[PDB]
Amino acid sequence: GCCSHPACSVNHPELC
Amino acid sequence: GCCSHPACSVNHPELC
Amino acid sequence: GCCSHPACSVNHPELC
Amino acid sequence: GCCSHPACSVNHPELC
Amino acid sequence: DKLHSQANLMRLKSDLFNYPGPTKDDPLTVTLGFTLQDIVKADSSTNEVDLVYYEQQRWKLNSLMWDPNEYGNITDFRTSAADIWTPDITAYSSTRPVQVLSPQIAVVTHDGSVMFIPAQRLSFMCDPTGVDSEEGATCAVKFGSWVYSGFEIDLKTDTDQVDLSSYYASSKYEILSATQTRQVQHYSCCPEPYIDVNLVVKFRE
Amino acid sequence: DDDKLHSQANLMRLKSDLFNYPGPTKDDPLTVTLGFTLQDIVKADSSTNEVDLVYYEQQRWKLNSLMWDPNEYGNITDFRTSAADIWTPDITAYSSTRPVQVLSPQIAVVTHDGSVMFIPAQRLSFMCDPTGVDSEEGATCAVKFGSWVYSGFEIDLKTDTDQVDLSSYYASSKYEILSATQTRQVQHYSCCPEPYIDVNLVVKFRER
Amino acid sequence: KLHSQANLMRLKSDLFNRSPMYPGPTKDDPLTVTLGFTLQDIVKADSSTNEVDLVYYEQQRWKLNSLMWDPNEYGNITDFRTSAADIWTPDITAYSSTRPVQVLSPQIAVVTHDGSVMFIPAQRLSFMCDPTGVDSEEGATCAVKFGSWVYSGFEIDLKTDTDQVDLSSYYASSKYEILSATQTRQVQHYSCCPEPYIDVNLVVKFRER
Amino acid sequence: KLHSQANLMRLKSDLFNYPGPTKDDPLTVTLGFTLQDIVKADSSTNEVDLVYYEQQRWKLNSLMWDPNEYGNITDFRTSAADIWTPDITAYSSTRPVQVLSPQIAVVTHDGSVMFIPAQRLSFMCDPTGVDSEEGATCAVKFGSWVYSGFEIDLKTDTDQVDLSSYYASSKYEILSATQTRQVQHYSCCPEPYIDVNLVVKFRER
Amino acid sequence: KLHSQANLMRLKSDLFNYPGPTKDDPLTVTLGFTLQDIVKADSSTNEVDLVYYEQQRWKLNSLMWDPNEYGNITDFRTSAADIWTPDITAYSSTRPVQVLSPQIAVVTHDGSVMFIPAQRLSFMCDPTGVDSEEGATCAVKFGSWVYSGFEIDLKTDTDQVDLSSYYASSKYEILSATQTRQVQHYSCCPEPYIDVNLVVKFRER
Repeated sequence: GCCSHPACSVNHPELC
Repeated sequence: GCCSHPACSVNHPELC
Repeated sequence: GCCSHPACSVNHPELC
Repeated sequence: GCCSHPACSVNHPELC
Repeated sequence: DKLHSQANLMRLKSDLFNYPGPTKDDPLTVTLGFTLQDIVKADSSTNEVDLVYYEQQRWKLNSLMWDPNEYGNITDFRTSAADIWTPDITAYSSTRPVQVLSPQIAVVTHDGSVMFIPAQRLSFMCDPTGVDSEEGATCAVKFGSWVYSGFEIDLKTDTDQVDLSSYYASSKYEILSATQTRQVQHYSCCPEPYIDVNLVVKFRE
Repeated sequence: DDDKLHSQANLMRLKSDLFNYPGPTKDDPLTVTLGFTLQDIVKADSSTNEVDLVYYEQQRWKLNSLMWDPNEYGNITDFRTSAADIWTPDITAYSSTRPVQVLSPQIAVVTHDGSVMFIPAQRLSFMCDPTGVDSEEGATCAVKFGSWVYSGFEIDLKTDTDQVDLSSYYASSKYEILSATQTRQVQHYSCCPEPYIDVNLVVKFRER
Repeated sequence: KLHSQANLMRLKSDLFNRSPMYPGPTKDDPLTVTLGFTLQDIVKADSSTNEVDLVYYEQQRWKLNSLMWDPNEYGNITDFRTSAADIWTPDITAYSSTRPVQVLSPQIAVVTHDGSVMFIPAQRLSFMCDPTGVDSEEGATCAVKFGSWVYSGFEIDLKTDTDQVDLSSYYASSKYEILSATQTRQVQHYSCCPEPYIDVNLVVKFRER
Repeated sequence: KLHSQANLMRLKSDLFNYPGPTKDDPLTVTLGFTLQDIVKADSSTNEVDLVYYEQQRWKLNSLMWDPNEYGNITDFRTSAADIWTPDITAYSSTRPVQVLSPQIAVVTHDGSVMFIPAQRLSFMCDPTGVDSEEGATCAVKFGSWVYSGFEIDLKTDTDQVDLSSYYASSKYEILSATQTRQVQHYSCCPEPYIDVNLVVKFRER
Repeated sequence: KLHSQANLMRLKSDLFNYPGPTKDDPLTVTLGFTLQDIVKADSSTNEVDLVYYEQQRWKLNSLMWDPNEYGNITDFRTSAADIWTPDITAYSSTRPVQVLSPQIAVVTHDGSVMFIPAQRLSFMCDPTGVDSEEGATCAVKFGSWVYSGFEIDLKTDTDQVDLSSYYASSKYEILSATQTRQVQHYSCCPEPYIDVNLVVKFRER
């Protein structure tokens, strides 16, 4: 999901 | 044609 | 000749 | 001898 | 006056070079296109395939525009890609560092548009099962920004056909098809989209 | 457009103030959070007992010296910067057999509270015996990650989860993952009173 | 000796710190690059990937007015050696390499008072090549084009002084003997577009020795 | 915390504001090895690859300070580039050393430096007999590249190589591993030349 | 002692704050090889790999100094990147040279410099005959890349390549190794071109 996508993860610390 | 030649492509944004 | 040797070639533009 | 050793050789221009 | 053309160009370049990347308020469109030169190697013991291609990249910055009238009618110039900002477009499934096969030089035009076409060799994850058959093997790799979502960098292609007109005619592998397709990804956690260009190559020995 | 140039000036001004930190100290300790996204086991060499992994290594940490008030900088809440423009932690695999290969840009995201997010993609060769990889039970290998020169008194290590993210594992790899875990560990030695933290990456895998 | 060294350093400072610096060539100020190959060895021919590895010297010559000086003003200095990194050099590129080029020699250019630059790096190149036939009397034929990466014929003109690759230093006990090697200027025209594009085509025919 | 930081930055530029050892001011360097793995033994070229930690310790008076002047700082971490480091070299490597670890040193207020790079080393080794109970034996000497014993004095704190981290599933088991100071005197010349000889006896597991 | 260091740091500062040789200011470079190992002989490509020390010595008047103006300092060590070094090059390598040691030079108060880097070199060599008792013979020339004999005079002190440290358990037994100064002239031109020709005879052990 988001957390394995480096562009998504890096934008959502609280989540990933 | 032109798009596949990098020296030509960079001179013709309008086509490539 | 001189033109296959890089020190000699760079020293004789008139020939190489 | 000394010339085989880079640290020795470099100290003795005399023989190496 | 040939010195005056050089003077105008040096003046313009130092002027422009003296931009932090895109933000949600100032987003950027990057257009991407591939010219596939060669499938060099398909390794079935590690499932890696090695590709040689040109990656055409184009985008436009208002901070790079200028009036040719103020600069001796200079309408464009060449510059080392290292002196300007460049997008972080990356293969997502590579298995080795990209190797650059060409100079890295961009062309800036007076309206602020930039073109940059580096040649590259890429190893990436690919199972070449079927490459010894009529059907062939199919493999795919996504390219996209590494730190920017669709709200900061929008990714686009001018066509979904990979340019195969310079494909090496005596390659060990012939190309059956090659497409470059924009994908928009949505995660349920997150309102912003993520954009990639999927490169799909069908090939056989 | 005038507003767009104004935001660019705020940002340049913000970076300039921040970019113009000697590392953590016992008096000012630092917490680094690690997580791994495993993408592929590329190679498993039985003749040398080395294994090659491709992964993302997510690193988060927080510095008070990177803090800023968004109000004083045009309401900017965060920015991207080259990882080479800020301090980064020296997190290192302890049993690699080759220099790590970088597979991505190295760009960090800094938030106004001082938080930094940094996710390099990497390829790692490390010591691993793949005996059993051709059986139902599979093979098991392990590698520790942690600071090279800081004890737990200066850099503390954490995970947000013990599960290695496998949702992007290469579905047509030569190897499927049976399990992958990432476990914080605290070690103490005879001599030295300070603890040593690492994160142990344990992967169990077999031929597909 | 010290007077000449001082003259050399003041000359190099003057040239390298010129006020209109050299931004590369333009349509208004084009440039001619002369190219010659000295082929030393075909190291490897790999029929599992169709790559072939060449070792050669690539001689490059060009001339800039902004590198001209009067020798009488600089203690009769007629030329100097300088690291290639300290001057502009052209962006001439193999168009079908499969690996980054490896440099096998120092990268040092000779600049003469008339503004001529000469630069001969030794290189090892991997490029696309089908070696089929290399084990026959006819041998194998392979070709690689060299040219500018970003400049048309209207900014960089490419020339050779001879179409004959220099084989006088070819390695006599190579795994492959050379049957012929030519270097030929070629003009590419594209329908869309008026300006031409120049390459030099290196064609090598060879067989197992 | 900001004051402690400012103390450290003050310390470093005071400290950062030594040209190497001399016959007037010799230096003692202590070497220790932690052998982690024997990766590979190539009998086709007689090369063997070791992974190890190389511990290096020395002390400089120019690096000593008073902790009270700097807020009770006892030690600091710094980039190995920021300080002088010794030129200790494997004498029979066949490939450039590959560095597996950050290159950061710890300086302590007495002026002592500790530096522990992890390395992979190819070196000249005939591994004949590695498939026998007797095993194989190989040695590589380490020492300064340009300094004699009168300028750098090489010492060990033990002649036992640390095997407590040796990879338990290595393809090769260690039978023994010693690190032994050697002083060599040359016919021509008075000065001693000093090396630490790493000897490793090993066999297939 | 700190006075010795201040004298030396000052001396290095003064010297480091020369454009290469010229026809008016020519330079003599003495070359000597120490052959440590023939690592590998590839008969599929006709490449051979050597590990050797390349000993280089030259003397510049601009590096002179009086010890009495500098605390009786007679010599110092410095990074080889801090000084001018000659462009001596293998003429028939097939791979970029690999450096196996520090690159540190020793400068003496008379202006003479000594520099001995360890290197691995792949070069063109047909190893046919290596599996016989007569063995194989191969040769590689070293010489300046851009200087004629009028600017850089190359010379040897002996034609014997030092084999006293050759690796006794190498895959290849060395039968001879010579380093001969060659002077070459081309009919076109008056100036000489000088190389040192390294000839090694060897066979499988």
